[PDB]
Amino acid sequence: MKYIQTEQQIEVPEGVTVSIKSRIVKVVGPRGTLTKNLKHIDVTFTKVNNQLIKVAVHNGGRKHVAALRTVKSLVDNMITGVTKGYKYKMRYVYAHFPINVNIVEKDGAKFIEVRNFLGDKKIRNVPVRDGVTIEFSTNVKDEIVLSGNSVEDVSQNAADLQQICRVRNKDIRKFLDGIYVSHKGFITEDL
Amino acid sequence: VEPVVVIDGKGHLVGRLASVVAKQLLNGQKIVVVRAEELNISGEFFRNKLKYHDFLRKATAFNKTRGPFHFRAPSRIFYKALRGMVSHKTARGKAALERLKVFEGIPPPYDKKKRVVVPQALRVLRLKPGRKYTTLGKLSTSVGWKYEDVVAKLEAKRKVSSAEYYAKKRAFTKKVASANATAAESDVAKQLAALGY
Amino acid sequence: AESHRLYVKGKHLSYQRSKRVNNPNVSLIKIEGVATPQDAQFYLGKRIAYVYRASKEVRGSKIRVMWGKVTRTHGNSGVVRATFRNNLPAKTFGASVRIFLYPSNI
Amino acid sequence: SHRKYEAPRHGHLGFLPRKRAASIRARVKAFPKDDRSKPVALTSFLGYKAGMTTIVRDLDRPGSKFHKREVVEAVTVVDTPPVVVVGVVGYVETPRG
Amino acid sequence: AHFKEYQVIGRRLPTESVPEPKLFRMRIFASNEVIAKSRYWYFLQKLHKVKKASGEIVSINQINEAHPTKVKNFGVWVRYDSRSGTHNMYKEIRDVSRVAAVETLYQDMAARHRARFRSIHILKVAEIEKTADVKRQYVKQFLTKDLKFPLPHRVQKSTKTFSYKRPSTFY
Amino acid sequence: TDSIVKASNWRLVEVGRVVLIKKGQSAGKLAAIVEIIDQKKVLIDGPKAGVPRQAINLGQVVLTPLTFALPRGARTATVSKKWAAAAVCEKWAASSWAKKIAQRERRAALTDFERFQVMVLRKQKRYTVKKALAKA
RNA sequence: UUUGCUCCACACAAUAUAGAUGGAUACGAAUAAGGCGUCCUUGUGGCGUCGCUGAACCAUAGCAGGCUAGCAACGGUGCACUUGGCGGAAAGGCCUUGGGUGCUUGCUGGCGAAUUGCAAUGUCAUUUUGCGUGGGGAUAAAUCAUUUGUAUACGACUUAGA
RNA sequence: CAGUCAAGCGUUCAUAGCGACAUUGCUUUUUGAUUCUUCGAUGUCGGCUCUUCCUAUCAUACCGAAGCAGAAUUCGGUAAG
RNA sequence: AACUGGCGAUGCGGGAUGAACCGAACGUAGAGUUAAGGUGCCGGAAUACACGCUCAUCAGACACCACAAAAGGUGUUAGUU
Repeated sequence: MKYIQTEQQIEVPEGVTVSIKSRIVKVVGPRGTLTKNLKHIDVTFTKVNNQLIKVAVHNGGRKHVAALRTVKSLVDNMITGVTKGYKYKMRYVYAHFPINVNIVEKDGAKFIEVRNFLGDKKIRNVPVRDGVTIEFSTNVKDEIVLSGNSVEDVSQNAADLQQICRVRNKDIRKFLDGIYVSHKGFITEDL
Repeated sequence: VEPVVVIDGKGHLVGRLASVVAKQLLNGQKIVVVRAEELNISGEFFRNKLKYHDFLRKATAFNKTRGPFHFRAPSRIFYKALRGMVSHKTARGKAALERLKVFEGIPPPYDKKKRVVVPQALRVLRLKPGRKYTTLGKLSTSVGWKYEDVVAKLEAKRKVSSAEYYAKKRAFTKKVASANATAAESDVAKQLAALGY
Repeated sequence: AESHRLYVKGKHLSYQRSKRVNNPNVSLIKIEGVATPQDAQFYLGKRIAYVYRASKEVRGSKIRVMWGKVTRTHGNSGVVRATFRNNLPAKTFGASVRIFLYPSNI
Repeated sequence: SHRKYEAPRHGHLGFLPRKRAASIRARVKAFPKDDRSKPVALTSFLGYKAGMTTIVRDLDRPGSKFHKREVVEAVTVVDTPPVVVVGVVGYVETPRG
Repeated sequence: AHFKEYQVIGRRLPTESVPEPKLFRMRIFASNEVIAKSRYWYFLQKLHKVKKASGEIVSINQINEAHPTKVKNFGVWVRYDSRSGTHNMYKEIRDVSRVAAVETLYQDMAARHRARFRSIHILKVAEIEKTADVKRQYVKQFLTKDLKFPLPHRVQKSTKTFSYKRPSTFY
Repeated sequence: TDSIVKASNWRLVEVGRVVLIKKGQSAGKLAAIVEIIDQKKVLIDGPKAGVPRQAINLGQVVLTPLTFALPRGARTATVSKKWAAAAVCEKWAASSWAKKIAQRERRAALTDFERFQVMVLRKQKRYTVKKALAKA
């Protein structure tokens, strides 16, 4: 109905700086720097006192005022990744064949290797996005940790593992085999 | 008005530009259209790819070599739209289509000349903000055009040379201003300002 | 110095026509620089010449002229109607005509 | 009405027109994709088909029932005297090829 | 075209049994006097037992807006016929005059319900100048205290077909 | 280090915003946005510049950088008093946009003799400017 | 085989100009953003200003532009030459290095123009050549006929033959 | 040939798979109804041969869903390569 | 088979095309104005002005007319307690 002015406030912690050109957001902080293009959103920005930034849409429809809060949340995600980071913990579910996971380097690219998923001779290879760190967490059997700044790449790597571990030609209600994300949290939580 | 008008095809909606250019060519204006790979079409890229596949499906059944010739280059796509907007089977239409020339990128005759725009065809002015659009080069390479990368390389080289030329022209203009500021604000300049120049 | 032009440039667009029939007795002329009927009203009654060249000499010149006059305006976009002592040869759709400044009223 | 019984088409429509070639010598339409890292090398040679003959060789595929057993195979002999390099041509890439 | 508002007063034709009938009045938004009288007779035929032949029109007057250059809020009660039934709707708008208010109400009805002029009855146009009486959010939105907004992406119209510098949409 | 954002502020429409009407009876006169009817309509007043108090589409008017304090919906006399107090007319005349408009009017106003004079003076200034280029 | 074939001009001589009558006047880019100028922290910013159309900019005064005299000025500019190049997307365009020559309306003078008669486009720019003239250049192949058989209905096609 | 609603079937359970009583439809591969073209003639049934097209998909590719434990099935999607 | 108007027997402008629809009926010409229909280009004529709605991985696009339905959808827009 063309809401005349819809604006949201993105809060900026005391340690991070947001440099925003036309629509190129760059958040810098203790952990690193994250860059996002927003040229497809058609939104406007106005910094208040270096601790808040107002993101506004003038004369927008329903589908525009939705995207406004969407980009506010995306900037939330970038700031949160640059401050605390994202940690995705995924467990291995297997009935008979134990999943064998490794980290290999063909031409130095840190692929994740999955073997014996339901005991097949195929090895499932999945690359790791830049800035995503893989850790085989101890003190718990069959757990893998995906850590990073960009929640998009961390969650997409977790999704890549989960998708490459699909069961075919079987009833997936019984064959519960696969690597499933069991935890979505922060690297520096409770610090 | 001019011997040849050269149009920067970048940012131009293909249909609006084709209509403008067809009217001009019939009116008797020579037109060269450059940067055809940067022409726009309103609507999603998948949509215009489906439209081009619908075009591709049409061909003379008993001999595909007699059928519609589905040209793939962005310049040829623009030319097909314009030939549809011109009465091309008459001698007048043939003369207009002879007056037209269209290229990908900017060839050597025209990278050294002035290029204009048609604001009633420009996407930034015509399309509503938030509307999806496609680029003719992207659609063309999706449907079989083989020179997206050669054109991009030559375009980068040409833009580099043109930016160097622009830097030199800025320097010359600035030095002219610095040297002739001393001769500025003179009595002749004051008389011209009073007269309106 | 290098400019001797004492006329305004124009294009012969087409004959007066409907969708499917034309009238060669009236020609449509676009006057360069003119884009409104209000501005084209200046050129009403002004003489026009279609100047062309032939390969054969007639009366000491290889250049022939067909004279005419701006009779009224045509449409909302500065095109005018013109009438020539001989209808324009229809191969000149988009050819240059000279709209002179006489008979002058300024 | 439909074809009563389905059969495949007779011939391959991608080898058309089944016309005479423009010359005896069949030019290479496409050469292997270039890579700058490998050393400079030709990618073709010109020979004359002389005839066919037969060879006997031990066949080595680990899993066939003729593994490590001799096989009789037809071969084609191409007589290839060394070709003389007389000239070179350079092709600039253009938006027309 | 431009709607005007007419006060149309008409009565039944006086008979000897009943001289001076009740002489009813309406307010009619119409293009001209002829359509104003026609709509008056339409609505009178809808309410009471009288038609143009059986009655007469004693007065028609243009009602000009009291202050045609002030901004006020208008509540318009309308009744309209869809393709399936008859519905009463209430809409709130902002204009300087009642006639332009009804004009843009007709435009709005045509645009949002495909309701033509024939299938619309303007039940009432009431002017409200006090807020918290306005109920529509698309009017409360411009009823904001110290309201100010920009106009991004200015598109400038060019009389010449060709431009020699790339356009700017700054405003 | 501080965070930077491009301010991106562009000519709000608001009460007191001075506009330059571009088409119509006025077509080149200054008015003040007295009230906002809608996203596309505002009530403007031009008592000094000759614009009657009227409702208008923003498409007809062009927002100018000038603004003066003015109560919302103020009458023509009050708009007039505040316009005089803020001295917006001379501020507009001082701008290069209004200077451009006046310059274009003057150029359209010249005669043939004045065009010849402009030619003569421009030839003189060009000679002296290119001489300064050679000597500098 | 009378002067051949190949790179410019002329007393001269085509279908004719899909149509000059001062200039087709060169930055990427974005448009919910930029252009220009400046400043300071080896830093992707600050500051000022502009736009709101090319109605601009450049060129433009002289017999379709004649013949001539001066003034501070070494400029601007058309041409036979010479020096760096740069440009391959369809490069066929841009300055300069220097010598020669002509105009200069940058500021001031002297002579001429009629009669085309009151207007008549009132004639000013181009994929070709020739008994012709001169600044210079080398004297080739195809085809038929014969042959061939890696081809072939016939033509064509791989071949050979002083 | 395909939908809509679901009284019921499916040990419970309308809609995994079905689905009554009703009802809305889709090119004409049926057959009618009609008689517009052709009676100074458009050669007729089927088969053989061969090309192409449609998709309302039998198989094959990849998926969703089951009253899918596995195998085998069944219901659907993109799909006529 | 109905009071009728047309085609046949009739051109013309519009409906792209069409016996019948819309406009309008016809001597040979010239000016002006129109009807029906239109004005992005084809194509003569506003890429007019104004308010909305709509984004379709089969959009829609103007009567006769060259087709779509029931049933659905926090797609989006506007409307009672």
